[PDB]
Amino acid sequence: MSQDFVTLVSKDDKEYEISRSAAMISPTLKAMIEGPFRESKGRIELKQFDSHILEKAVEYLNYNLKYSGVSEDDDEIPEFEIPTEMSLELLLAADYLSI
Amino acid sequence: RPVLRSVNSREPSQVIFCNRSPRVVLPVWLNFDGEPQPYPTLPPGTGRRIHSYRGHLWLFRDAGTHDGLLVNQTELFVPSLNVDGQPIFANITLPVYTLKERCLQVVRSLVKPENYRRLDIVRSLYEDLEDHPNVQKDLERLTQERIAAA
Amino acid sequence: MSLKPRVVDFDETWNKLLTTIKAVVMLEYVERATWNDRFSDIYALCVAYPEPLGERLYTETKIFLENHVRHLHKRVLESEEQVLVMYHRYWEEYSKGADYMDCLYRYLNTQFIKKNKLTEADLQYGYGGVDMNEPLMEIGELALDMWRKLMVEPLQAILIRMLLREIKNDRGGEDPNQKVIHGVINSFVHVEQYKKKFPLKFYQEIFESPFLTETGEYYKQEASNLLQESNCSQYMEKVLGRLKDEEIRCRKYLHPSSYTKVIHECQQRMVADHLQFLHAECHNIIRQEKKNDMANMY
Amino acid sequence: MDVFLMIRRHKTTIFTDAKESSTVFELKRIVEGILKRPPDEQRLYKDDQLLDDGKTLGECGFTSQTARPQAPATVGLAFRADDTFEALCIEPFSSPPELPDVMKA
Repeated sequence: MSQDFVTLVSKDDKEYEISRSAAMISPTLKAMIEGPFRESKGRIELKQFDSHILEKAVEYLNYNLKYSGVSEDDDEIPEFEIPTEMSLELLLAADYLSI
Repeated sequence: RPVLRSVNSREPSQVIFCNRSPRVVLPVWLNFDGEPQPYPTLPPGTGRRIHSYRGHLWLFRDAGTHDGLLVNQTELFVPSLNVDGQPIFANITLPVYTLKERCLQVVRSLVKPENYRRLDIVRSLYEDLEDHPNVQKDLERLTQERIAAA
Repeated sequence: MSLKPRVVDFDETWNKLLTTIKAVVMLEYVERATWNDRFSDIYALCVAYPEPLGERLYTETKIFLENHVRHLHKRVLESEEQVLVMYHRYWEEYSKGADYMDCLYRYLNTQFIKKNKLTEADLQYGYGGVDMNEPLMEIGELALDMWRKLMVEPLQAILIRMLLREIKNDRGGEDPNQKVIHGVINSFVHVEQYKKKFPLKFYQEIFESPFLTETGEYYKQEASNLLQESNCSQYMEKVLGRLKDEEIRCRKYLHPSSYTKVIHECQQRMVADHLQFLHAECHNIIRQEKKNDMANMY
Repeated sequence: MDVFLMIRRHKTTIFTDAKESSTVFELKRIVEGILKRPPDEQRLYKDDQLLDDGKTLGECGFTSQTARPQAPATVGLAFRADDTFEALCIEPFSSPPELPDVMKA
């Protein structure tokens, strides 16, 4: 029963809790929980990246899970809009997330 | 076709491309010349009957993201339509445009190529967001699928 | 860059990296403190924005791993099989060291290798061993590519002979712990290049030649001995039990294709060289039934 | 239905895949999947929506698209002894930064 959740954390400890089912879509989470496991035990503290950015980055992972569950491409899956303002920092969050 | 060959089993078949995404179906086949053969574009929601040609590399290039595209859950399309012409439906996956893919798409739409170098991202994030899909991309993918190999 | 320095964020990253990895080169218990050390290490490696910072990151990683493995090659200069299984343990904990490096390097795997570099293009930063000290690939891979013939060349010159002798000592004497032979030559052959292109390349190179050699050697030698002085009816049974026990040891250490092939091969070597005996005592037991030669013959 | 949430226990963002048809239990596991504090003994509500154990994440007001993928929603934090309401934390992500130079222009 491996937690069922991992914690991607933003700025001053704003913790987004991501279901294992989504988490595993990031090989990076899967590595981190196993490598420096004394530390990153389903915890990724990007304690500098902002919650509204991290939210979109992890929402992509959830969206990916939904898309996968859907399987047949689109069953009311919306357009994954990313405002320009997001992209700037979201790039780094996305890189760390590294699907 | 050169010593490198292309689709031998070629014939008009009862087909109806069912463009079922918000983007255009540019039907294309990597021809005998290793070259793209475009076909009539299906706008978003365009079910158009085709004399589709079996074995062909029927890549359906979208006018929205133009990515590596999965008609009927796969990059390759083939008829080919029979005496009547069911799917074949060229049912168009608008893919579930993921985080990095959707970032690529928005960076396509918004920032300029002159501003790709000026992009509000890292020098490496440039390539992380400056990618552009092509018709020859699906052409080569479907050419590999034609034989493909291990 | 915009968020922070994008080439010298490598500085703190290599600081954390060297700290932890030296804590986890073949040693030892990987303390948490260094766990969060590498959490923040790949923190700064992800936000480090690496054009060279990743190639130079795993550059310095390869450099320190080469240094530590040369330091360990400094430790292979020791006694007989004492340090042979010492070096068994050396890679036992050093593969673990590179492994938890890779656990420190797992999120770092996702970060700085897997996108556009040596990992995708081996003809750019150097070929697939690790690199020319601008490498971009995984880290246990580094340990293996820097450890292979530290195992192979200096150690196996005598270790393979010790292996052959004590395997032969199945008849009397003994190998190490009957998997420690298996574990040692697995450590050796594990740098069947980490993709594992072959299972025999280093298997052959390391042990399989003396393996096959002394297989045939001891087999047909004892075949001769038991033909001589065993009442060949009992030559049969003695060779059979002996071959079975030695093939058991070939299940102690084991390459599941090698020892099968060669063991049964040189058993046939033993048993295929006693000819007129066959029909002579054949028709004997046909007449004078003896289910040594009956059973052993059949 | 696979609700998409963050169960913020003191900012504890938990980007999860919970179950709408599942009861308030999943609201967590899982926190109660790990810690086993019952749903009625936690005010992990949908903006103070009293979540009886007979309620589901559907009856939690969440759906897979209410607690939605493209932005997983927030789950307030008030862990109670039995039902003694704790200070429930409804915490948004933040106000994101501004346009790159383009944005469009």
